[PDB]
Amino acid sequence: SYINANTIETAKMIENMTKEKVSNGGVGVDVELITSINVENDTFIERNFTPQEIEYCSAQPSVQSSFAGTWSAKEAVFKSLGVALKDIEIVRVNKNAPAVELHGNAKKAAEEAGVTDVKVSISHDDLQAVAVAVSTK
Amino acid sequence: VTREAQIKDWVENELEALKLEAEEIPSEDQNEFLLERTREIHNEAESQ
Repeated sequence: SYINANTIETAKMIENMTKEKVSNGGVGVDVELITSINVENDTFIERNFTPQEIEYCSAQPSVQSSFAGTWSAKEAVFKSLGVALKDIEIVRVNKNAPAVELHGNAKKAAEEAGVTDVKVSISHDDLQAVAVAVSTK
Repeated sequence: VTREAQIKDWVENELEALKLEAEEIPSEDQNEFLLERTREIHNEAESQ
Protein backbone atom coordinates (compact mmCIF):
# COMPACT_ATOMS: atom_id res chain seq x y z
CA SER A 1 0.00 0.00 0.00
CA TYR A 2 2.67 2.54 1.20
CA ILE A 3 5.73 1.48 -0.92
CA ASN A 4 4.59 1.27 -4.61
CA ALA A 5 6.82 0.13 -7.57
CA ASN A 6 8.09 3.74 -8.21
CA THR A 7 9.47 4.10 -4.62
CA ILE A 8 11.27 0.65 -5.01
CA GLU A 9 12.87 1.64 -8.40
CA THR A 10 14.03 5.11 -7.13
CA ALA A 11 15.28 3.59 -3.80
CA LYS A 12 17.33 1.00 -5.80
CA MET A 13 18.68 3.87 -8.06
CA ILE A 14 19.92 5.89 -4.98
CA GLU A 15 21.27 2.64 -3.28
CA ASN A 16 23.32 1.72 -6.45
CA MET A 17 24.36 5.43 -6.84
CA THR A 18 25.87 5.43 -3.23
CA LYS A 19 29.73 5.62 -2.89
CA GLU A 20 30.25 1.98 -1.64
CA LYS A 21 28.27 0.51 -4.66
CA VAL A 22 29.86 2.76 -7.42
CA SER A 23 32.69 5.30 -6.67
CA ASN A 24 35.35 6.93 -8.97
CA GLY A 25 33.05 8.12 -11.83
CA GLY A 26 30.98 11.13 -13.03
CA VAL A 27 27.53 10.82 -11.30
CA GLY A 28 24.62 12.96 -12.64
CA VAL A 29 21.12 12.91 -11.02
CA ASP A 30 18.20 14.73 -12.78
CA VAL A 31 14.43 14.79 -11.91
CA GLU A 32 11.73 16.32 -14.19
CA LEU A 33 8.08 16.91 -13.17
CA ILE A 34 6.04 15.22 -15.99
CA THR A 35 3.53 18.19 -15.99
CA SER A 36 6.41 20.49 -17.28
CA ILE A 37 6.51 18.68 -20.75
CA ASN A 38 3.88 19.55 -23.47
CA VAL A 39 3.94 16.57 -25.99
CA GLU A 40 1.68 18.61 -28.41
CA ASN A 41 4.64 21.14 -28.56
CA ASP A 42 6.30 19.32 -31.58
CA THR A 43 8.98 22.14 -31.87
CA PHE A 44 10.55 21.17 -28.44
CA ILE A 45 10.11 17.34 -28.92
CA GLU A 46 11.60 17.29 -32.51
CA ARG A 47 14.41 19.75 -31.39
CA ASN A 48 15.65 17.62 -28.36
CA PHE A 49 14.46 13.99 -29.13
CA THR A 50 15.55 11.49 -31.87
CA PRO A 51 12.75 9.93 -34.05
CA GLN A 52 13.21 6.43 -32.40
CA GLU A 53 12.84 7.93 -28.83
CA ILE A 54 9.59 9.72 -30.00
CA GLU A 55 8.39 6.39 -31.60
CA TYR A 56 9.10 4.44 -28.32
CA CYS A 57 7.62 7.17 -25.96
CA SER A 58 4.39 7.62 -28.09
CA ALA A 59 3.75 3.78 -27.97
CA GLN A 60 3.79 3.72 -24.08
CA PRO A 61 0.58 4.06 -21.94
CA SER A 62 1.54 7.53 -20.47
CA VAL A 63 3.43 9.33 -23.33
CA GLN A 64 4.12 12.34 -20.98
CA SER A 65 5.66 10.09 -18.23
CA SER A 66 7.98 8.29 -20.75
CA PHE A 67 8.98 11.63 -22.48
CA ALA A 68 9.94 13.04 -19.01
CA GLY A 69 11.85 9.77 -18.28
CA THR A 70 13.98 10.09 -21.47
CA TRP A 71 14.39 13.90 -20.89
CA SER A 72 15.62 13.32 -17.27
CA ALA A 73 17.91 10.53 -18.70
CA LYS A 74 19.50 13.00 -21.23
CA GLU A 75 19.97 15.74 -18.52
CA ALA A 76 21.45 13.09 -16.10
CA VAL A 77 23.96 11.82 -18.77
CA PHE A 78 24.86 15.50 -19.64
CA LYS A 79 25.56 16.22 -15.87
CA SER A 80 27.75 13.01 -15.63
CA LEU A 81 29.87 14.29 -18.63
CA GLY A 82 29.84 17.81 -17.01
CA VAL A 83 30.62 19.78 -20.26
CA ALA A 84 21.32 20.32 -27.88
CA LEU A 85 20.44 17.15 -25.83
CA LYS A 86 19.35 15.20 -29.04
CA ASP A 87 23.08 14.30 -29.50
CA ILE A 88 22.69 12.10 -26.33
CA GLU A 89 20.41 9.15 -27.37
CA ILE A 90 18.62 6.67 -24.97
CA VAL A 91 17.58 3.26 -26.51
CA ARG A 92 14.89 1.80 -24.14
CA VAL A 93 13.50 -1.78 -24.57
CA ASN A 94 10.51 -2.63 -22.24
CA LYS A 95 11.58 -4.46 -18.98
CA ASN A 96 15.28 -3.98 -20.06
CA ALA A 97 17.98 -1.46 -18.90
CA PRO A 98 18.19 1.59 -21.26
CA ALA A 99 21.63 2.20 -22.93
CA VAL A 100 23.23 5.67 -23.65
CA GLU A 101 24.93 6.49 -27.05
CA LEU A 102 26.75 9.84 -27.75
CA HIS A 103 26.74 10.75 -31.53
CA GLY A 104 28.08 14.29 -32.38
CA ASN A 105 29.45 16.92 -29.87
CA ALA A 106 28.76 14.70 -26.75
CA LYS A 107 30.88 11.78 -28.21
CA LYS A 108 33.83 14.21 -28.86
CA ALA A 109 33.33 16.03 -25.46
CA ALA A 110 33.38 12.49 -23.84
CA GLU A 111 36.67 11.69 -25.76
CA GLU A 112 38.46 14.84 -24.33
CA ALA A 113 37.02 13.96 -20.83
CA GLY A 114 38.29 10.30 -21.24
CA VAL A 115 34.72 8.92 -20.61
CA THR A 116 34.83 5.17 -21.61
CA ASP A 117 31.19 4.15 -20.75
CA VAL A 118 27.90 5.92 -19.61
CA LYS A 119 25.00 3.94 -17.93
CA VAL A 120 21.61 5.35 -16.71
CA SER A 121 18.69 4.10 -14.52
CA ILE A 122 15.20 5.75 -14.99
CA SER A 123 11.99 5.73 -12.81
CA HIS A 124 8.83 7.64 -13.88
CA ASP A 125 5.21 7.84 -12.57
CA ASP A 126 2.24 10.33 -12.55
CA LEU A 127 4.38 13.06 -10.79
CA GLN A 128 8.17 12.92 -11.40
CA ALA A 129 10.71 11.15 -13.67
CA VAL A 130 14.07 10.52 -11.84
CA ALA A 131 17.26 9.53 -13.77
CA VAL A 132 20.79 8.68 -12.40
CA ALA A 133 23.71 8.51 -14.93
CA VAL A 134 27.12 6.95 -13.94
CA SER A 135 30.10 7.57 -16.34
CA THR A 136 33.16 5.19 -16.09
CA LYS A 137 36.60 6.51 -17.34
CA VAL B 1 6.45 27.05 -14.85
CA THR B 2 9.02 29.08 -12.81
CA ARG B 3 7.81 27.35 -9.59
CA GLU B 4 7.87 23.85 -11.22
CA ALA B 5 11.61 24.35 -12.07
CA GLN B 6 12.30 25.42 -8.43
CA ILE B 7 10.47 22.21 -7.25
CA LYS B 8 12.60 20.10 -9.68
CA ASP B 9 15.76 21.75 -8.12
CA TRP B 10 14.38 21.05 -4.57
CA VAL B 11 13.88 17.30 -5.39
CA GLU B 12 17.50 16.89 -6.76
CA ASN B 13 18.81 18.68 -3.57
CA GLU B 14 16.82 16.20 -1.31
CA LEU B 15 17.74 13.06 -3.40
CA GLU B 16 21.47 14.04 -3.46
CA ALA B 17 21.38 14.67 0.37
CA LEU B 18 19.54 11.31 0.95
CA LYS B 19 22.66 9.60 -0.53
CA LEU B 20 24.90 11.22 2.21
CA GLU B 21 22.30 10.28 4.93
CA ALA B 22 22.26 6.62 3.63
CA GLU B 23 26.14 6.38 3.60
CA GLU B 24 26.19 6.44 7.49
CA ILE B 25 23.28 3.88 7.71
CA PRO B 26 24.90 0.36 7.78
CA SER B 27 24.43 -1.60 4.49
CA GLU B 28 21.70 -4.08 5.80
CA ASP B 29 19.08 -1.37 6.88
CA GLN B 30 20.06 0.94 3.90
CA ASN B 31 17.26 -0.38 1.58
CA GLU B 32 14.55 0.13 4.32
CA PHE B 33 15.82 3.70 5.09
CA LEU B 34 15.90 4.70 1.33
CA LEU B 35 12.37 3.25 0.84
CA GLU B 36 10.85 5.28 3.79
CA ARG B 37 12.77 8.52 2.82
CA THR B 38 12.25 8.38 -1.01
CA ARG B 39 8.47 7.90 -0.47
CA GLU B 40 8.56 10.97 1.92
CA ILE B 41 10.43 13.07 -0.79
CA HIS B 42 7.85 11.99 -3.45
CA ASN B 43 4.97 13.15 -1.13
CA GLU B 44 6.70 16.54 -0.41
CA ALA B 45 7.33 17.16 -4.19
CA GLU B 46 3.68 16.26 -5.01
CA SER B 47 2.50 18.57 -2.14
CA GLN B 48 4.69 21.49 -3.39
